[PDB]
Amino acid sequence: SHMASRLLLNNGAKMPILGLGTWKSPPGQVTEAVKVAIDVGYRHIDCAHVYQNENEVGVAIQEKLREQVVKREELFIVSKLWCTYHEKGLVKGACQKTLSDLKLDYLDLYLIHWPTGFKPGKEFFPLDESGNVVPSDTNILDTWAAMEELVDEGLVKAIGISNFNHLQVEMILNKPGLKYKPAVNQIECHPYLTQEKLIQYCQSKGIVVTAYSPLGSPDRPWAKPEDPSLLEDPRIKAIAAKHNKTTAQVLIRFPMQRNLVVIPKSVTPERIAENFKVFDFELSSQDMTTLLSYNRNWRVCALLSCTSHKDYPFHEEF
Ligand SMILES: NC(=O)c1ccc[n+]([C@@H]2O[C@H](COP(=O)([O-])OP(=O)(O)OC[C@H]3O[C@@H](n4cnc5c(N)ncnc54)[C@H](OP(=O)(O)O)[C@@H]3O)[C@@H](O)[C@H]2O)c1
Ligand SMILES: CC1=C(CC(=O)O)c2cc(F)ccc2/C1=C\c1ccc(S(C)(=O)=O)cc1
Repeated sequence: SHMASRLLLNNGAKMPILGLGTWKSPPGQVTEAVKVAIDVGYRHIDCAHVYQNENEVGVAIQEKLREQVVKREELFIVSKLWCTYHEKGLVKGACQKTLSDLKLDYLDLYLIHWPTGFKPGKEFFPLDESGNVVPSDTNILDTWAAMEELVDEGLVKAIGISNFNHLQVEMILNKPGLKYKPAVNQIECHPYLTQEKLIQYCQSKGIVVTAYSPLGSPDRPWAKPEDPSLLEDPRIKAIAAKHNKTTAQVLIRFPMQRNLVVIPKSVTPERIAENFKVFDFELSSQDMTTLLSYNRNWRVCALLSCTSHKDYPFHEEF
């Protein structure tokens, strides 16, 4: 299908372009899900402390390492620094908790999960007496410096960002004394949110983009009937049919052909395997342009609770 399995990051390491997502994967199902994924070829798992299932993901990884199904060097494990840990003095510990839960001695990639810092505490979303998120007075540049320290301590091989708009990416690239550039910006991306501007900006700077919610996150907690549905879009099912593939496989192959990394989530063994079988076919330039034409700037993850946060990323056009 003219498609290599990994691409090169600006830290000199290779990253598998297909990973398994784990947001919403129940703790009692995600261990099996990750084991099946590794068994059927996945080498990249996308994690986060905020998903509350890193321990169980770690059990799967550790078992597959112990069983010698895979070597640590062959895995690319990603996690993310949650918003309540943006303070310089909290970053190492947040990373170490993730490392401990995942049962790893390093991460291949650690991302700032959102540009928005929240007040530290037990609550992932600390709210005031009226429901707004309570910000922390941290800024993305000092948070970035804390991330750079993790590289210099051997805890992570690469650092990156997630849900940064192009001006926020630019702020980091123009940071005084910048030591390591972001390797990756992980953003939402699918035919209803195509992200041409932000993707072009990032790629022009050598920053690799990871596409999240590539299937439209049909299991998002806040879904409503009136929402558009990628998996049920007859226009996309048509393209799938033409290629004798599933709609999901087309949705996964789509970002791959844009030089994106993509991380579909499933806890269903049959879908986990199906979703990986996307290196055997090619979307035409016409297919690609047609899928792109479905853009409607529609967001699964809009972080509506934080629209007043100074660093809220989605006021800007891109
Ligand atoms: N950085 C961020 O802020 C951020 C935000 C969102 C997501 N992410 C990452 O990206 C990952 C993927 O995004 P997502 O979880 O939002 O949604 P997604 O991968 O677009 O969709 C997941 C849903 O699609 C279903 N599905 C998977 N394969 C299917 C198939 N072949 N046919 C039909 N349905 C299928 C899954 O069902 P089953 O599981 O029941 O099979 C699940 O309900 C997340 O898990 C997370 O790792 C990151
Ligand atoms: C976009 C989004 C995601 C995906 C991601 O960040 O990976 C997520 C993952 C989680 F585990 C938990 C929450 C969220 C969330 C938004 C969100 C914001 C606020 C609230 S509230 C204020 O009602 O407590 C609930 C959800």
